[PDB]
Amino acid sequence: MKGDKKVIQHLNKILGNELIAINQYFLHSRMWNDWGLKRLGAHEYHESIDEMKHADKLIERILFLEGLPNLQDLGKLLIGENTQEMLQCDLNLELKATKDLREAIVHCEQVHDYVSRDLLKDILESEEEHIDYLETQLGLIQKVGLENYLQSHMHE
Amino acid sequence: MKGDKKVIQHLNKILGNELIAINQYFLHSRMWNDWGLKRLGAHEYHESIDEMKHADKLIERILFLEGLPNLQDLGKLLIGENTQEMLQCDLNLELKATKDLREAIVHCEQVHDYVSRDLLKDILESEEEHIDYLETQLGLIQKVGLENYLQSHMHE
Amino acid sequence: MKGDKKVIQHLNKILGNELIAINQYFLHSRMWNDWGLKRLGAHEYHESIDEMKHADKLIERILFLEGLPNLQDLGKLLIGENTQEMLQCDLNLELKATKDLREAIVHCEQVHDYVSRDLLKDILESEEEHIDYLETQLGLIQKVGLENYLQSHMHE
Amino acid sequence: MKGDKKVIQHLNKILGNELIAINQYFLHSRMWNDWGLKRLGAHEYHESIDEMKHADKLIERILFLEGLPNLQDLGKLLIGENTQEMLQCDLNLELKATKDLREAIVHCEQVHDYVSRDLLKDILESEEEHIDYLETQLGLIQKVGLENYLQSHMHE
Amino acid sequence: MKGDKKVIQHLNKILGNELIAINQYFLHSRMWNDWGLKRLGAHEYHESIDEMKHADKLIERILFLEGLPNLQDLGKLLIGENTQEMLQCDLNLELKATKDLREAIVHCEQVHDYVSRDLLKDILESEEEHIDYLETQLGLIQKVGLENYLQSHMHE
Amino acid sequence: MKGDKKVIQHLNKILGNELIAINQYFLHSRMWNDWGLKRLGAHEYHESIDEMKHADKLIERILFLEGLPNLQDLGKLLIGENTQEMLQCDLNLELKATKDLREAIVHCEQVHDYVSRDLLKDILESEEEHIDYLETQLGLIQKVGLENYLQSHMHE
Amino acid sequence: MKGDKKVIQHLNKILGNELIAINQYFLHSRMWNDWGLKRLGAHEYHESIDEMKHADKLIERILFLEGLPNLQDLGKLLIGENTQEMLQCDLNLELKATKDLREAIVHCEQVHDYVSRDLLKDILESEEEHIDYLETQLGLIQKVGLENYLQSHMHE
Ligand code: HEM
Ligand code: HEM
Ligand code: HEM
Ligand code: HEM
Ligand SMILES: O=C1NC(=O)c2c(NCc3cc(Br)ccc3O)cccc21
Ligand SMILES: O=C1NC(=O)c2c(NCc3cc(Br)ccc3O)cccc21
Ligand SMILES: O=C1NC(=O)c2c(NCc3cc(Br)ccc3O)cccc21
Ligand SMILES: O=C1NC(=O)c2c(NCc3cc(Br)ccc3O)cccc21
Ligand SMILES: O=C1NC(=O)c2c(NCc3cc(Br)ccc3O)cccc21
Ligand SMILES: O=C1NC(=O)c2c(NCc3cc(Br)ccc3O)cccc21
Ligand SMILES: [K+]
Ligand SMILES: [K+]
Ligand code: NA
Ligand code: NA
Ligand code: NA
Ligand code: NA
Ligand code: NA
Ligand code: NA
Ligand code: NA
Ligand code: NA
Ligand code: NA
Ligand code: NA
Ligand code: NA
Ligand code: NA
Ligand code: NA
Repeated sequence: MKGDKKVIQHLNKILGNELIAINQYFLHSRMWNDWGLKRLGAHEYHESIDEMKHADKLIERILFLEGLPNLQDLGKLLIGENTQEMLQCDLNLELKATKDLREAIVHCEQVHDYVSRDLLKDILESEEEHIDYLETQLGLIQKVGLENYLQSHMHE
Repeated sequence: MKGDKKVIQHLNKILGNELIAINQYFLHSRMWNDWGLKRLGAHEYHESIDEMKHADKLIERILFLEGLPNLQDLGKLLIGENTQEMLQCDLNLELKATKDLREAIVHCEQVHDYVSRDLLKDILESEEEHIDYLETQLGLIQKVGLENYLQSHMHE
Repeated sequence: MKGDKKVIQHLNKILGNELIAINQYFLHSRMWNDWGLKRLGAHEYHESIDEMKHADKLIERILFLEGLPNLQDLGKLLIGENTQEMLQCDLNLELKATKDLREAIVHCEQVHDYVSRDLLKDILESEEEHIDYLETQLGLIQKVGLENYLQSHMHE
Repeated sequence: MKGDKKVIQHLNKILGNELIAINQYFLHSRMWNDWGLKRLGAHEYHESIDEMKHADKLIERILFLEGLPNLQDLGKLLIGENTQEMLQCDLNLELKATKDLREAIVHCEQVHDYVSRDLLKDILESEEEHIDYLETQLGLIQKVGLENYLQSHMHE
Repeated sequence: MKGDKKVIQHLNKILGNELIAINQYFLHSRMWNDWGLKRLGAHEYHESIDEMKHADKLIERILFLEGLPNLQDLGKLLIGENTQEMLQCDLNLELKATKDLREAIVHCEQVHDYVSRDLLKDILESEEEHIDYLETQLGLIQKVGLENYLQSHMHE
Repeated sequence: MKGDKKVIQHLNKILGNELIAINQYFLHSRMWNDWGLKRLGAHEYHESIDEMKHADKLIERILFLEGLPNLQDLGKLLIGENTQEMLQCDLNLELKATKDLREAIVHCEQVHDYVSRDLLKDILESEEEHIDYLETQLGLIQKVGLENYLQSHMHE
Repeated sequence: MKGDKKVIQHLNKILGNELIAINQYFLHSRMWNDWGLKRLGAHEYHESIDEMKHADKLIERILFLEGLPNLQDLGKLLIGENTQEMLQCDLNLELKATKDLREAIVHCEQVHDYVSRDLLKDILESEEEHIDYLETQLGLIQKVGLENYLQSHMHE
């Protein structure tokens, strides 16, 4: 079904954000596991898988609309070097991702692509859940202290 | 069955205290959950449900006694700004509530409304259990430190 | 995640309506049980629980958006004196609720808070189901007669 | 297998009656459900489904006999404005349907299409059962009164 | 609950499209079965049932909104004479249906009938899934050839 | 445990090939699914997952050796426009990957990193299985013809 | 089957290292249990058993190759005096073990004793896993602090 060219461009932009997030979260997961923070490692692994599932749905939608999914142009990964910075890097990425999701939804609404809008709304709900998790973890570091926060994430 | 007018007034006063407690405990529960202190959030949620069940019984008793349950007047919620204050706000409310329960029981006894006394005694037992929990949490903060206390309430 | 101030005010307004409905439906439920109309009491009890669940979701969203949920202000309960009036009181409350939900959704759309819109739309779907239930009960009273209508709601 | 041209015309007339009945019974079902007469709504839904099954068999037989099943020409639906009228509308349709079935069977017998006759006989047995149901309900309205009759069909 | 007059007109227009699709798909299903292409026949039967379920939901919504569901006016069925035409006839009908769904959603949004919009959006998702299936079948006829494509749809 | 710098560079080169293959095979999978060739889509999906698992093991090994896994550089994806070209693009990538695996094993052996050698040997075994699959599919297309080959990959 | 003399000497050197590790890890295990650090005690017990299993396989190989397994000569145990030192003592022993394994594999390869090489490679993989565990524990001490680290290893 021929889709709106600019909708397809938005979908490819959201896809690109998901492709960044997949790799950033996967690497953060394996860094945390390497450091013995296996509860963080496991949670971040599931965050990466969730992004993989969003990217799948976006690829499938682009193809149905007769566009070409762009899996080639990988943007900048935000890789932290300590737990607090890794969480902040994930949060910064998610905040960019939700800004792009909102702009894409606006355009879907204007050209009446209501199914594309609904997919993007579902993705946006998942990313706002991720923002909640991230903001909460950063708050917990402040409340319980870094050493306790890390201690509580050693064991899965 | 026509009940004593002042018994009904006493029951409506206890119900008013329970209505405050429901909302105060529910809000504290959701604040703790938002902050990631999910063991506190869950325990406080169960406190709120317990007050809901007490309010239900009071409403049912008032109607059997041919009175009008007062769900319209809501007194002042005591909302803390951090974990220590929230626990103290709950404890301050509970101590007011047990004072009012004791005065209500005195009056039921004097007009021979022994069934209402028995209900109020059961509610009082629950409120004293809640006081014990609250006093114990405040003591633990002193014994293990606030940071450890909070750490121990992150995970259910 | 910092939300739009006016979204939060709308969410608190909706929460305010839900808090009225919780108490109004709970009281109506217990009145109907006291009168031996236990099928009405059970159904109205589940309406009250449904509003509690909506209130929970709203409180949770407000906190995520870094607002203060308002559980302190309780508006006017509409309590009937007989079954027909109680049903009409519930219907009047629900018509106000859905008007306010629609205005809140307009605003969420304008500021691109698509997740708050989606929550409010789900609540609106539940309230329209409640409106259908209430309109249908008032119509059944006309079709079968008040005495038959009440008879059919004696046993659960 | 080439069928008799007039048999196929008869089968298409029967099919035409079933297509009216499907829609008429389906709309009546959903009207009764909307009014809270769920027992009537459920029963009328099952009547609609049964006519769908008859239409299916007629379509299949016509195609086997190398005719064109007419799903395009929808005759007049008889929709009532209250329960008694809806039942009477269904009954009037059924009495027309059984008259056309009998005429179709006469012709099948004359041209030795005994398999088409057997199918129409089975459909006719179903339609006479539906007539029994409808006549019985109209008789019950008189025997128990309309208010009781409707009361007995509120709940499934 | 009194609905917007033009919403109701749009819902009846969507319903009319569904009623065409029910009959068109059912007839195509039974033609394919008659030809021994039972896998196509079974799939097309399920498409017809899906349209039956959408029609049901639209009828229910129109009645709740105090409108009259139009099951009397049946538009033009697009019936093909071979597999390739039957699939293209279904796709042509689906593309008109989605145009009409988009225009209905625009109006629902303008008058704040967000629950009707949500219903139409769900139906639109189902119709886009049907378009995907249909476009894919026409593409497979090209990629595997017509004889293979038909061969692969003989047996369930 | 600090690893040999050139081993880590080889591991990152292998990881780079796996990252290309993940995306290429995932896109090919979803292209085949969009075209209705779901058996090809499923098989190619499982090849993508396999490469994901290889990439995971490489990331973990590089971190253990105190290197930085390179998930930022993505080389050129080879995306075909039809089934034969897609298979040949996968085969070309695999043949580059196995060449690079062999050079890396030579260097692991020279510096006595026998565990890295063993991991790369296991990956090489998987890639030679993939080469077998691809070469075999290309041979089958020649033996049974493209139309039959695609027909046999329509259904899982 | 008569083995290479120097291969057997290498196997006996590896066995010598395993015999040290068995005793060193078993004593550290029982020290940690005595101190109430039972999670460390259990984990170190399992490391000791793993070394027992490697020693068994080496003894079995030496005897097959017609050599005499040396269980008489026990080298210097590295026993720590606190948790940090004990983990470091284990790590120091493991790093010497892996050096000796690599040198043994070199010789096995040169004289074509590929089965002995394979056994030593499997042991080497286990010892590198043990090095990963130890380095990770020493890193956790730095990140969570010694008091938290020990706290986390009190209970199993
Ligand atoms: C650094 C790149 C990637 C890594 C390291 C990676 C890793 C993984 C792993 C380890 C799994 C679990 C497999 C299993 O054990 O069953 C997985 C699953 C999956 N991946 Fe990836 N992946 C990557 C990229 C992608 C991309 C780019 C996509 C889509 C475009 C994707 C889509 C999926 C899907 C759909 C699943 C299945 C999840 C489920 O339902 O359980 N992945 N990935
Ligand atoms: C007059 C005030 C209230 C009364 C009398 C009341 C009563 C009840 C009762 C009897 C229950 C079921 C307990 C059980 O299953 O044993 C319940 C459940 C619940 N209440 Fe309330 N309640 C009130 C107010 C509230 C408020 C203001 C909230 C705010 C969120 C709330 C949230 C809940 C929730 C989330 C449940 C669980 C429902 C479920 O998932 O089953 N309640 N309430
Ligand atoms: C107003 C038009 C129609 C409506 C609203 C309607 C509605 C329905 C519904 C809701 C179902 C059950 C779906 C489920 O399983 O949940 C159904 C089943 C069915 N319909 Fe229809 N339908 C319509 C027209 C037709 C027509 C015209 C035919 C044949 C030409 C037909 C044949 C069938 C059959 C064979 C079944 C399955 C019966 C069984 O359970 O064995 N329907 N219909
Ligand atoms: C201080 C010296 C040692 C101690 C305290 C020790 C202790 C133990 C214990 C407690 C068990 C498990 C007993 C059970 O509950 O079944 C065990 C198992 C075993 N030990 Fe030792 N051991 C020592 C030395 C050795 C040596 C020198 C060897 C071989 C060279 C060895 C080989 C084994 C084997 C093969 C097992 C079987 C465990 C399994 O796979 O289930 N041990 N040892
Ligand atoms: O919280 C409240 N509890 C109440 O009973 C109530 C109200 N009662 C209405 C009423 C009902 C009867 Br039957 C007889 C007299 C009468 O005034 C009105 C507003 C708020 C409340
Ligand atoms: O219903 C109510 N919801 C509320 O948030 C609330 C109150 N807030 C206390 C508070 C908490 C924080 Br943290 C930051 C500021 C602040 O004022 C007080 C009374 C009643 C209510
Ligand atoms: O209700 C209807 N039943 C029908 O068969 C039908 C139509 N048939 C199309 C057709 C198919 C073939 Br193969 C050969 C001739 C032919 O006309 C067209 C419109 C409406 C209907
Ligand atoms: O397709 C049709 N949908 C309909 O509602 C309908 C008809 N309705 C009769 C009716 C019922 C009521 Br209650 C109120 C007004 C009213 O006119 C009659 C013929 C055909 C149709
Ligand atoms: O693909 C990537 N793999 C990575 O490790 C990585 C990054 N690492 C940050 C980093 C840099 C240095 Br210098 C030392 C330690 C360190 O953690 C940053 C961007 C992209 C990537
Ligand atoms: O650790 C030890 N391993 C051993 O095999 C061993 C000993 N074996 C004596 C022996 C047995 C045979 Br059969 C053939 C030759 C031979 O000298 C004696 C003392 C200590 C050890
Ligand atoms: K601690
Ligand atoms: K009666
Ligand atoms: Na939070
Ligand atoms: Na956590
Ligand atoms: Na506790
Ligand atoms: Na009573
Ligand atoms: Na109704
Ligand atoms: Na009822
Ligand atoms: Na009946
Ligand atoms: Na045939
Ligand atoms: Na397609
Ligand atoms: Na198929
Ligand atoms: Na195959
Ligand atoms: Na490590
Ligand atoms: Na540990």
